[PDB]
Amino acid sequence: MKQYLELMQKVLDEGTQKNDRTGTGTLSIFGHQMRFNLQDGFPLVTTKRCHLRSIIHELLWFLQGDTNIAYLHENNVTIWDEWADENGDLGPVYGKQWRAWPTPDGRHIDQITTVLNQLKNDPDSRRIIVSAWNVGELDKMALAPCHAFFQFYVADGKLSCQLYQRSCDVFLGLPFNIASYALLVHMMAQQCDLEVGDFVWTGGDTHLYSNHMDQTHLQLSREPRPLPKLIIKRKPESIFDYRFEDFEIEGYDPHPGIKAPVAI
Amino acid sequence: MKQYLELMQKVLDEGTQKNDRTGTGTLSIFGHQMRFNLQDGFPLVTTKRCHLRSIIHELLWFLQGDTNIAYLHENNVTIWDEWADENGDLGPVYGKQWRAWPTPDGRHIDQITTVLNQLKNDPDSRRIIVSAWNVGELDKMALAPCHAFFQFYVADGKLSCQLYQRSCDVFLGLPFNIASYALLVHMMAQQCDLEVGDFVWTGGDTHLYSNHMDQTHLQLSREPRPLPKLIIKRKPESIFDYRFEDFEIEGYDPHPGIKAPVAI
Ligand SMILES: O=C(Oc1ccc2c3c(cccc13)C(=O)O2)c1ccc([N+](=O)[O-])cc1
Ligand SMILES: O=C(Oc1ccc2c3c(cccc13)C(=O)O2)c1ccc([N+](=O)[O-])cc1
Ligand SMILES: O=c1ccn([C@H]2C[C@H](O)[C@@H](COP(=O)(O)O)O2)c(=O)[nH]1
Ligand SMILES: O=c1ccn([C@H]2C[C@H](O)[C@@H](COP(=O)(O)O)O2)c(=O)[nH]1
Repeated sequence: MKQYLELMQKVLDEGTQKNDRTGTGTLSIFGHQMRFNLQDGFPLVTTKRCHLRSIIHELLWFLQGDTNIAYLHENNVTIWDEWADENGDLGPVYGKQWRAWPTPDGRHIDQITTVLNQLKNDPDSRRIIVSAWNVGELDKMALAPCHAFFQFYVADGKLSCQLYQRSCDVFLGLPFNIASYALLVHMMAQQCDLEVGDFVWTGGDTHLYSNHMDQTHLQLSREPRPLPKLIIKRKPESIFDYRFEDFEIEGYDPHPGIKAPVAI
Repeated sequence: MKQYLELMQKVLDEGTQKNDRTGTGTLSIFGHQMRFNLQDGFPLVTTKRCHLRSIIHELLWFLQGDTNIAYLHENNVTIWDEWADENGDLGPVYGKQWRAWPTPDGRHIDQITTVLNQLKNDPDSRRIIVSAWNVGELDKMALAPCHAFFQFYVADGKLSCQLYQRSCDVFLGLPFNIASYALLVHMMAQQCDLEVGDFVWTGGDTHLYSNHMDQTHLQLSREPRPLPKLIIKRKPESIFDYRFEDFEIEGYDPHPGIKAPVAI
């Protein structure tokens, strides 16, 4: 997509040389922002083939509050396998915070229901927010949340959402993350009888791994194709009752997939 | 400042009509981002006079973990008076989360010390973060945190910081908030022996109250003056030992102050 390639070119042109915790080199900038008007089309990158399969399953899994990889195994989704312990536990990651943020006084807070209520009953609110950044639980997570925090906003019948992403692998992670939140905006909007507005992506440490330079140059040689259209085949009774088969993408004509490796 | 007037013009040109919780009308956009290279000068707005007095006292108060207005009363700082109860308690707002975020297991987490340690011992980290968004404690706060969340970043000897601000009154609040975090970057950087990089400001609901239109038009008629320079007169032993008198601003030549009213 224009915005995504622009970010990619920006990091090449402006990135400073920066290592990760493994010591793998990156080119890195700090602070970036992109906007996707969801009425223009579903923002799934076209300059390489991306599959929605794992994105949908992972979102549904988040929404269930499940932190065990079992449901992903049931569907042969393996993207969380590298972080899971021997019983398949990830500690209190995304799903547990979204659906059951624990408080000092023994409660478990369902931030998804909170936000849905707020969107229906108080759409002007400036605090419609879900955070996964539970400071006291970071140590137990297999991973500190990358998409840390998000806010919704309603104006003129349209639902928007902004994500803060503390750390972004622009090549491997970003296309996935964008489509993931865009999906959630479409499900949220449907459940509240709103149309879709903007997904605004904000990044902290926004980087390209040095071993992704050939792929980056290749993708930058390609022209964005028209955006696909998301189809929701069915309207469920709640945000928690979406099924995998509810979602279709039409008009997805991507250039070919490109593989990118990780160091260990 | 260029960036600040640009935002102001943007909200006039692009804001949609939007009420707050009191029902006061605003023009509002969602999602914006500005960058202040702190090496260019301290980003205190010049197109109206702003005083640093209350900004410094409030930051020092935040850094102490104090949530009672008593220390601000000692210095006749009254900006939190409208929210304080009869004993002057604000509930568990900023200071308590920064310095003593409470966990389900009975701990109190000092996020400022955490972040200082990380900046000194692991500056490549992509999770150097302070959050005030403690979901379980929102109900007890006199106010939900406006500056919800912030991340630091080090590259090339330079400390940067990004703030996520869920809600922004561009006319009254924004100049204050910018100078506040810019100050904290200068104190942080000093304590870690780094130079200063960028302050990146990111906003959610970014708005102008309709009863600020005359002031807005007036300020937009003015030309930014050169940025002032922050002087730190002394180097304290820690981030917690700054005193009010440690700070001076040089070369501050602002156009005249402009008053803006609030509805009740
Ligand atoms: O390797 C990663 O671990 C994850 C960290 C955080 C994550 C994921 C998710 C799905 C799959 C992996 C990860 C996810 O939904 O949130 C990773 C995480 C984040 C990104 N990113 O683009 O920021 C890229 C890679
Ligand atoms: O009236 C406000 O209450 C506060 C909300 C959140 C706040 C403050 C602070 C100082 C003084 C007031 C407030 C502050 O440091 O954080 C307010 C808050 C935030 C803004 N803003 O620009 O977002 C403008 C006004
Ligand atoms: O009586 C109230 C008090 C608070 N809020 C919510 C929505 C407001 O947006 C937020 C208070 O902070 P602001 O975002 O409005 O600045 O809390 C209400 O809806 N009603
Ligand atoms: O062995 C480790 C594991 C984690 N981290 C910190 C810094 C990393 O930036 C972050 C892991 O997430 P990333 O931001 O690196 O994606 O946690 C380390 O410093 N060392």
